Amino acid sequence: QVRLSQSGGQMKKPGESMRLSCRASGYEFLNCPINWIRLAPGRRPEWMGWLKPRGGAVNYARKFQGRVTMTRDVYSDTAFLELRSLTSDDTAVYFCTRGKYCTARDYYNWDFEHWGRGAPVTVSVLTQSPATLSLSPGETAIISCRTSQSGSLAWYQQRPGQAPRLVIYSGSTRAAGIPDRFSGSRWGADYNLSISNLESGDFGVYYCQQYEFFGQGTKVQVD
Amino acid sequence: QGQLVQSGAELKKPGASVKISCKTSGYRFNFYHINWIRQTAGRGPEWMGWISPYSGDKNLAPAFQDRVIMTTDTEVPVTSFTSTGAAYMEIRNLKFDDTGTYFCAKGLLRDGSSTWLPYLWGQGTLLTVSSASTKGPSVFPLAPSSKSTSGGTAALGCLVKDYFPEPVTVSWNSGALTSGVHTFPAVLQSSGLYSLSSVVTVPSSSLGTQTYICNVNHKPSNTKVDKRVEPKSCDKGLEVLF
Amino acid sequence: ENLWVTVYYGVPVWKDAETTLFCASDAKAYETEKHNVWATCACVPTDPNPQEIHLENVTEEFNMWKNNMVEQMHTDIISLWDQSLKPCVKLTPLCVTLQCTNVTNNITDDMRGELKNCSFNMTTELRDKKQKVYSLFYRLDVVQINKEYRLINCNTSAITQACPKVSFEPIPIHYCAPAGFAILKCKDKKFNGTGPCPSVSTVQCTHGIKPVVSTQLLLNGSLAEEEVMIRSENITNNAKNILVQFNTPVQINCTRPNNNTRKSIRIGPGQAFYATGDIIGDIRQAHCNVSKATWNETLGKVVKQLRKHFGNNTIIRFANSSGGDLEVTTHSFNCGGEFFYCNTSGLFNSTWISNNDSITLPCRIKQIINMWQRIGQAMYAPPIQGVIRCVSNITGLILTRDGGANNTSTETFRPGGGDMRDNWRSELYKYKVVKIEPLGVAPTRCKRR
Amino acid sequence: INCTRPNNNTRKSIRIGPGQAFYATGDIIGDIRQAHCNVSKATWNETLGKVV
Amino acid sequence: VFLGFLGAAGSTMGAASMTLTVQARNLLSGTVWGIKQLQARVLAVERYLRDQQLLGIWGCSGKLICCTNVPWNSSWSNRNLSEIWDNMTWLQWDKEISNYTQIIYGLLEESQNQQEKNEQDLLALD
Amino acid sequence: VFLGFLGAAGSTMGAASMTLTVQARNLLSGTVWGIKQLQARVLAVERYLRDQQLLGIWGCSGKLICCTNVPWNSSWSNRNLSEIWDNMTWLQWDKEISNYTQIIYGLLEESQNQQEKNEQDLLALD
Ligand SMILES: *[C@@H]1O[C@H](CO)[C@@H](O[C@@H]2O[C@H](CO)[C@@H](O[C@@H]3O[C@H](CO[C@H]4O[C@H](CO[C@H]5O[C@H](CO)[C@@H](O)[C@H](O)[C@@H]5O)[C@@H](O)[C@H](O[C@H]5O[C@H](CO)[C@@H](O)[C@H](O)[C@@H]5O)[C@@H]4O)[C@@H](O)[C@H](O[C@H]4O[C@H](CO)[C@@H](O)[C@H](O)[C@@H]4O)[C@@H]3O)[C@H](O)[C@H]2NC(C)=O)[C@H](O)[C@H]1NC(C)=O
Ligand SMILES: *[C@@H]1O[C@H](CO)[C@@H](O[C@@H]2O[C@H](CO)[C@@H](O[C@@H]3O[C@H](CO[C@H]4O[C@H](CO)[C@@H](O)[C@H](O)[C@@H]4O)[C@@H](O)[C@H](O[C@H]4O[C@H](CO)[C@@H](O)[C@H](O)[C@@H]4O)[C@@H]3O)[C@H](O)[C@H]2NC(C)=O)[C@H](O)[C@H]1NC(C)=O
Ligand SMILES: *[C@@H]1O[C@H](CO)[C@@H](O[C@@H]2O[C@H](CO)[C@@H](O[C@@H]3O[C@H](CO[C@H]4O[C@H](CO)[C@@H](O)[C@H](O)[C@@H]4O)[C@@H](O)[C@H](O[C@H]4O[C@H](CO)[C@@H](O)[C@H](O)[C@@H]4O)[C@@H]3O)[C@H](O)[C@H]2NC(C)=O)[C@H](O)[C@H]1NC(C)=O
Ligand SMILES: *[C@@H]1O[C@H](CO)[C@@H](O[C@@H]2O[C@H](CO)[C@@H](O[C@@H]3O[C@H](CO[C@H]4O[C@H](CO)[C@@H](O)[C@H](O)[C@@H]4O)[C@@H](O)[C@H](O[C@H]4O[C@H](CO)[C@@H](O)[C@H](O)[C@@H]4O)[C@@H]3O)[C@H](O)[C@H]2NC(C)=O)[C@H](O)[C@H]1NC(C)=O
Ligand SMILES: *[C@@H]1O[C@H](CO)[C@@H](O[C@@H]2O[C@H](CO)[C@@H](O[C@@H]3O[C@H](CO[C@H]4O[C@H](CO)[C@@H](O)[C@H](O)[C@@H]4O)[C@@H](O)[C@H](O[C@H]4O[C@H](CO)[C@@H](O)[C@H](O)[C@@H]4O)[C@@H]3O)[C@H](O)[C@H]2NC(C)=O)[C@H](O)[C@H]1NC(C)=O
Ligand SMILES: *[C@@H]1O[C@H](CO)[C@@H](O[C@@H]2O[C@H](CO)[C@@H](O[C@@H]3O[C@H](CO[C@H]4O[C@H](CO)[C@@H](O)[C@H](O)[C@@H]4O)[C@@H](O)[C@H](O)[C@@H]3O)[C@H](O)[C@H]2NC(C)=O)[C@H](O)[C@H]1NC(C)=O
Ligand SMILES: *[C@@H]1O[C@H](CO)[C@@H](O[C@@H]2O[C@H](CO)[C@@H](O[C@@H]3O[C@H](CO)[C@@H](O)[C@H](O)[C@@H]3O)[C@H](O)[C@H]2NC(C)=O)[C@H](O)[C@H]1NC(C)=O
Ligand SMILES: *[C@@H]1O[C@H](CO)[C@@H](O[C@@H]2O[C@H](CO)[C@@H](O)[C@H](O)[C@H]2NC(C)=O)[C@H](O)[C@H]1NC(C)=O
Ligand SMILES: *[C@@H]1O[C@H](CO)[C@@H](O[C@@H]2O[C@H](CO)[C@@H](O)[C@H](O)[C@H]2NC(C)=O)[C@H](O)[C@H]1NC(C)=O
Ligand SMILES: *[C@@H]1O[C@H](CO)[C@@H](O)[C@H](O)[C@H]1NC(C)=O
Ligand SMILES: *[C@@H]1O[C@H](CO)[C@@H](O)[C@H](O)[C@H]1NC(C)=O
Ligand SMILES: *[C@@H]1O[C@H](CO)[C@@H](O)[C@H](O)[C@H]1NC(C)=O
Ligand SMILES: *[C@@H]1O[C@H](CO)[C@@H](O)[C@H](O)[C@H]1NC(C)=O
Ligand SMILES: *[C@@H]1O[C@H](CO)[C@@H](O)[C@H](O)[C@H]1NC(C)=O
Ligand SMILES: *[C@@H]1O[C@H](CO)[C@@H](O)[C@H](O)[C@H]1NC(C)=O
Ligand SMILES: *[C@@H]1O[C@H](CO)[C@@H](O)[C@H](O)[C@H]1NC(C)=O
Ligand SMILES: *[C@@H]1O[C@H](CO)[C@@H](O)[C@H](O)[C@H]1NC(C)=O
Ligand SMILES: *[C@@H]1O[C@H](CO)[C@@H](O)[C@H](O)[C@H]1NC(C)=O
Ligand SMILES: *[C@@H]1O[C@H](CO)[C@@H](O)[C@H](O)[C@H]1NC(C)=O
Ligand SMILES: *[C@@H]1O[C@H](CO)[C@@H](O)[C@H](O)[C@H]1NC(C)=O
Ligand SMILES: *[C@@H]1O[C@H](CO)[C@@H](O)[C@H](O)[C@H]1NC(C)=O
Repeated sequence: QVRLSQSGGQMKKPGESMRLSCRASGYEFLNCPINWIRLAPGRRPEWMGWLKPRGGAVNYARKFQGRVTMTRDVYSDTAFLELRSLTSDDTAVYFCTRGKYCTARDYYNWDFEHWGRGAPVTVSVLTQSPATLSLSPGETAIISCRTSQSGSLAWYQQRPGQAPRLVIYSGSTRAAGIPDRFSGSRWGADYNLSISNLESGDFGVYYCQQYEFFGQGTKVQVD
Repeated sequence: QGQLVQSGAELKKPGASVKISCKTSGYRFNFYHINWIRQTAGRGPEWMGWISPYSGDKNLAPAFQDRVIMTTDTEVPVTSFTSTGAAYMEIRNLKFDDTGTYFCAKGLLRDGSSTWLPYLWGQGTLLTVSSASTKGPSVFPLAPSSKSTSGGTAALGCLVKDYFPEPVTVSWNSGALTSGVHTFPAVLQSSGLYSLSSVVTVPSSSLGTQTYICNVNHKPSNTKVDKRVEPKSCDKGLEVLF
Repeated sequence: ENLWVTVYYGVPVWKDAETTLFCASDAKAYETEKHNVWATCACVPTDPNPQEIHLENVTEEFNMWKNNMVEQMHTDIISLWDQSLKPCVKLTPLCVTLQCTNVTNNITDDMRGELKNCSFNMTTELRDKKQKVYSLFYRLDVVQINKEYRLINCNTSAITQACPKVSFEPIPIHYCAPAGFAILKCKDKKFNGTGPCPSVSTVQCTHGIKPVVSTQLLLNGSLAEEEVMIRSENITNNAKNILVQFNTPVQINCTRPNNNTRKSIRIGPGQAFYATGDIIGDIRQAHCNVSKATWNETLGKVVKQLRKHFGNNTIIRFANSSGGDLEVTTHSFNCGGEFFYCNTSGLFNSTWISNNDSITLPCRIKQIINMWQRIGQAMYAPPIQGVIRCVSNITGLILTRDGGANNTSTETFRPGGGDMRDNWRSELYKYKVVKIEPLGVAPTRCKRR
Repeated sequence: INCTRPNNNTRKSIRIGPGQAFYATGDIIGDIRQAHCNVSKATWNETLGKVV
Repeated sequence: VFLGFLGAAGSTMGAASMTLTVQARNLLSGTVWGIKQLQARVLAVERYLRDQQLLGIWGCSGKLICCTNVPWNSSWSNRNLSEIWDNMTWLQWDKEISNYTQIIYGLLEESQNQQEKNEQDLLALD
Repeated sequence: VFLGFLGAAGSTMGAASMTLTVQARNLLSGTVWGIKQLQARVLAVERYLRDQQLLGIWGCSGKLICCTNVPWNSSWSNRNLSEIWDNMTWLQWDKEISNYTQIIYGLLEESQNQQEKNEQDLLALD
């Protein structure tokens, strides 16, 4: 089974640098890139970069160019990241992710089906609506996300204190283990995720995603 | 087994030209001819000509040999056996006897003795050649009336009065309410202006549960009117139900 | 009036499939001999007068990203590399401690050596007395251990020396399909490589595609027609590489100003290792020239095609590689037998808004390589005598786009690579394999009594 | 039949380079037990009585 | 006119029936890396003899064209004589009949030359 | 009724003559360890073309059944018409005729289509 084992979180001071590791197992490390994405509470998730273990190729987000360094150890299948010149803005939970489609022939990076446990580091478009959603068990939640570019859209669910789980991809296709209660729809630029017969497990925060871009999130809580 | 959509109805003064389009979809545009057949109220059905999208070869009638130009765009592949294309035609030196409906038709077969034969046809584009200028319509709301007291039904609508030239399209709630809609043809007044009426039969119990907005569109004058039909009727035979 | 079935044999009916493709490589290339250079040994000679039949009215859909010929060529070149290295001399007793020192030169401290003068033991023809011989290795080939060094591939895999008889010269190889199959070719001037093709033709054998293994910069490729071409499986996806194909080739000159000596030390009985002797002349480093004007016009012609997909009024900034292995961060290629890794920081250092000499690039040289991300087989490239000079064509790029933008209207592109299949996708985009099914039934007014 | 190896073991990856690597047996975590196999007495009785 | 191999692929079936002798002609065509073509041309001749066996066990033997005593089932895309040979390509036709190709093949190899030739054996003894 | 491949093996020869198109259909069927099947399907097609060559040089060509101008020699197990097709299986019959199969083959390939076709060569010129 595909398993991403991350090193724990840490507390840094401003100006210092941080280093994180993520050991992949259960698949051929060279087949597809590993990604690094940071999630700050109440903030749009930020994709930091990807690395292809084959050759060690890397691609960094603009915001981080010159500060971040991604490498890997093919023998131990371990991906390494370093971030320099830490400022208060860098406080967040850092994840390593792997896409769902990952064979020898080809892959698709942005359907993040595999996530590490995350590393809490403290240092001291897609329009998603509504911001919050207070509903009772049994009702139906309809979260919306407006795009401007179009292309395989995904929906993720994050439970309080757990790593996000892939719920839907391609805007209308359910992932493994997702029951019929979750359904996706699309009209023009608009995307709707509908969750029928709410139950305790469904409550959390939901994100729409188009490649590296994420929505602002919708917190669905029990009332 | 496709679909041909033509451009909207236009109004042109005699002496000018007009270009009527005909977009096709659902089949290979280059595998069939594109015939153009018109129909007036004085000369009957008249075949104008055809054009083969593959080569560009054209065959016009001697009557339209010196004032009709047929053009076709390149094929835009959709699937391996279906596609979408567009054919145009430009008729110059318009006269009073050119007022009528112009159709575009798909050929019948690819090979044989009836390859160009018009098989799949369009919806047609009305062409009016007149000097009289374009006059905007006057939409008036038609108050709901009682249709069946024991049945509990009524009928409300809109009145398109004094417009020129034809046609005028009327929809309800941006095309949401379509059942029970009866649009009657217009009347040719002594002045030369047309005027039609649209009426939809609706139950009387629907008041604050559905918004009635009749959408009258008159493209020749580039004007759209959205009237809010008041649900409160004045018919004494219907007020008993309320 | 009632129709009747009739069997037709030989109808133009084909379906997309995958089969076993064979080779073809002219007849003059076989006269190159030199103990079977590269692959051409038992390859079928190419047909002197190839036939290309333009299928009128035919619109066929191609897919360069889901094409099996790329995977077949890749596995073919890999098996070629193994069969070419199986009968060569294995350098198993070469991981001995290397007492290395600086090369004989005169400062400064910023020259960082690069070349190491290693002395070590060696087994002679007899299994008794050893052999105190010295060689000259590059810093990328050695690594110190606690001056005593060692080969950098000791605790990775074995090592075999490439035989000096064969060559790594990319020669045109025509891929052909057996009877019953055919190769469809898109002959439109603007085929950006996916979807229906208006002008499709059929062929038995493709044109001469030279297997040039290189990264970042596509060398010796097919020039594009009219405007330069930009191909991507998913443009909005920045994780998928962007293959760029040029219209006008960019003249590049690479040289090795270190005309070298081949010492033939004898690790008998039979085997013999080719070490690097002393350097005759000056201690210079390999370098590559790119004509400044040509690079400017090519970049200005590409950025005009990039604005057709990322918005008309946007800023396109070029930056070099972000990091990783040497094969991805540098322009890796082969020239004269040596494996160069050139600094491509002077080519991708620009910022284009909406509206006379040569650019030299520092090139490193490595002898012990592990291409195709292969573990188990390390090949030692034997030294090459004489100054090596080579002039090639830059005919395309392999770019990657930076992600997580959201804010900002500029887009930054960096050189990429790694997967060598992309190097084959830049030539097999206009070909696809189909199988012929000549059996077709059809109704007609035909029967017997 | 149930067979077990009550000696959950460690794999030491000693390196006989270059390249090759031998997997030796490390220390045993837990109790020193020997592998064994169980056969249900009743099933074995009915099977033997059916064979004889 | 000779459009060549696979020439009349986009033409109607009636027009493509004139090019039968062209795709049939180029259908057979007369250390590792050398076995790559060997195993391919062996599968090539196995595919050829496979089609020749189907063409032989049916009421044809003589290649190109042959007629049969099989009623055209309307369920197999009920089209007209002039709507097939003058309005459809062979690829488009095979795309529709792909469901019933194996059924017709079964009605051709079994129902015909197994009952017809035995009938001739009964008709040739007298 | 369709007993399948080798269905009427225990049935009489007259009954087994109805299943000819079944054993003929499944007779051709369309790094080491992979050449194991290659050399086998090559011997499979060589066995097929061997039988097709014998079936062609004789007065048959058309498969399944064909008649010949050869008198049945009584020494080849003198049985009756109704004692062969209605009282003997093909395995039991081939067990008896195994001695004379090669002789009949010689009387079929040589005595017939070499003298018959040349006779037609003399009969077709006038
Ligand atoms: C190589 O070059 C060629 C050019 O020769 C090229 O082909 C064109 O590529 C361009 C991209 O540059 C295309 O233009 C885009 O088309 C995208 C896809 O359109 C399909 O999908 C639409 C959505 O379908 C879902 O939604 C509907 C409704 O919810 C749903 O019912 C369906 O089930 C489906 O799930 C679909 O509606 C559209 O259908 C219309 O369009 C075709 C024509 O394209 C038309 O014939 C139909 O009749 C129908 O009217 C089509 O099926 C697309 O998403 C995109 O539009 C989005 O982005 C733009 C901004 O960029 C916005 O304006 C817009 O609001 C959307 O969000 C755009 O239209 C074009 O489709 C290609 N042509 C063909 C024939 O495929 C390649 O891309 C080039 N390749 C490379 C590598 O460069
Ligand atoms: C690509 O697909 C297109 C269709 O989109 C094809 O083009 C049509 O091809 C058919 C043939 O099947 C055409 O039909 C014939 O047109 C002929 C025109 O004749 C003049 O031009 C030729 C060529 O220059 C001259 O040599 C001749 O001298 C004439 O000057 C006619 O002669 C035909 O009518 C005669 O034959 C038919 C039977 O074939 C009879 O029924 C008639 O009564 C008459 O005797 C026929 O009309 C058609 O013209 C083509 N289209 C266009 C636009 O021209 C292609 O065939 C196809 N590609 C391929 C490779 O097949
Ligand atoms: C790479 O590093 C290696 C060593 O690791 C080098 O190879 C050595 O190079 C040195 C030169 O600096 C060699 O030293 C020379 O050896 C010659 C061999 O002569 C033999 O025979 C004579 C009798 O005729 C004996 O006396 C002698 O001891 C030897 O057994 C000597 O003849 C040379 O002497 C000459 O040069 C010196 C220089 O100062 C003069 O003073 C003398 O008078 C005389 O003219 C000299 O001693 C050494 O032998 C090499 N070793 C091996 C194993 O090859 C490379 O030089 C180095 N390369 C670079 C680029 O740095
Ligand atoms: C790159 O580095 C290599 C290192 O090997 C150099 O190769 C040597 O270059 C020198 C100089 O050119 C060559 O020396 C020449 O030897 C000739 C005679 O050689 C033959 O005869 C001897 C016996 O006498 C044999 O042992 C040998 O095998 C040959 O059969 C001389 O005739 C030459 O002198 C003539 O040419 C020079 C110019 O080269 C003129 O200046 C002279 O006046 C005279 O006309 C010369 O001395 C040596 O043979 C080469 N060795 C090898 C193995 O090739 C390259 O020169 C160097 N290149 C550069 C560009 O730096
Ligand atoms: C058979 O013998 C093998 C010998 O290898 C035993 O395997 C080891 O078992 C121990 C005990 O379970 C494991 O120790 C555990 O380590 C966890 C953390 O490991 C991660 O983090 C470290 C860095 O801190 C990394 O180096 C490491 O690679 C991992 O990524 C702890 O969290 C565990 O504590 C938790 O679980 C135990 C129960 O296991 C609870 O009692 C604790 O309260 C706590 O909840 C634990 O300490 C060790 O990692 C294993 N090694 C390997 C290689 O697998 C088997 O356990 C043994 N089985 C039996 C049945 O005897
Ligand atoms: C055998 O050949 C191998 C080549 O395939 C060598 O492997 C590489 O060796 C280099 C060092 O020369 C490593 O790079 C360094 O990695 C360290 C990692 O530090 C962390 O890990 C160490 C060890 O657990 C720990 O002590 C530290 O505290 C850290 O937690 C970096 O810190 C260095 O800056 C440097 O990057 C490579 O990672 C390693 N692997 C690969 C795939 O390159 C190997 O060294 C050779 N064997 C010997 C004995 O030298
Ligand atoms: C052989 O070695 C000598 C000794 O190092 C080399 O001389 C060195 O040359 C460099 C380059 O000119 C000098 O660096 C200088 O530093 C000063 C510092 O202020 C700076 O102002 C200069 O512009 C220059 O960068 C260095 O001082 C000098 N060293 C000595 C001892 O003179 C020499 O170049 C080498 N080659 C030859 C052929 O001599
Ligand atoms: C690569 O080298 C060739 C050969 O020297 C260069 O071509 C020369 O260019 C100059 C200037 O235009 C001409 O005067 C010479 O006649 C050319 N010689 C040949 C043989 O073509 C070329 O410019 C060099 N390119 C780069 C990028 O360095
Ligand atoms: C082998 O182990 C299995 C699993 O423990 C035994 O099956 C159990 O048998 C007991 C007694 O009948 C039941 O109560 C359990 O529910 C069974 N468990 C399972 C998973 O089947 C089995 O009896 C053992 N056999 C031997 C020969 O030791
Ligand atoms: C990416 O490519 C796939 C495969 O053709 C396609 O389905 C998808 O629509 C593409 N995405 C975009 C944004 O064009
Ligand atoms: C060269 O010599 C200097 C001076 O002793 C030393 O510091 C350095 O490590 C040596 N090697 C290189 C590669 O510079
Ligand atoms: C080999 O290296 C050793 C290092 O201990 C050295 O003593 C010896 O002289 C060298 N040469 C030979 C021939 O052993
Ligand atoms: C790219 O250039 C930068 C300087 O801008 C340098 O630090 C880095 O090492 C270069 N990277 C590669 C891959 O050459
Ligand atoms: C490549 O060149 C750039 C610019 O000179 C430099 O910053 C970088 O360090 C160089 N990279 C290497 C690997 O030398
Ligand atoms: C490479 O480009 C040069 C410059 O025009 C040209 O002379 C040469 O023929 C090209 N090589 C090719 C296309 O193989
Ligand atoms: C003809 O088609 C119908 C319906 O698909 C089917 O019932 C019938 O069996 C078919 N005829 C033959 C001979 O298979
Ligand atoms: C023609 O097609 C129709 C409709 O499928 C069908 O009723 C008729 O039998 C067909 N006729 C011929 C001659 O194929
Ligand atoms: C093929 O058969 C399937 C299954 O009955 C059916 O869904 C499909 O419509 C058929 N297609 C054609 C072209 O007859
Ligand atoms: C038939 O067999 C008998 C006895 O074995 C023999 O006398 C005769 O020559 C044979 N004739 C033929 C034609 O085989
Ligand atoms: C039966 O066999 C005998 C002996 O050869 C022969 O006399 C007789 O004609 C045969 N009868 C039939 C009916 O075949
Ligand atoms: C086969 O021939 C041998 C040798 O003449 C003889 O012994 C045997 O009886 C024959 N068998 C049959 C079935 O004719």
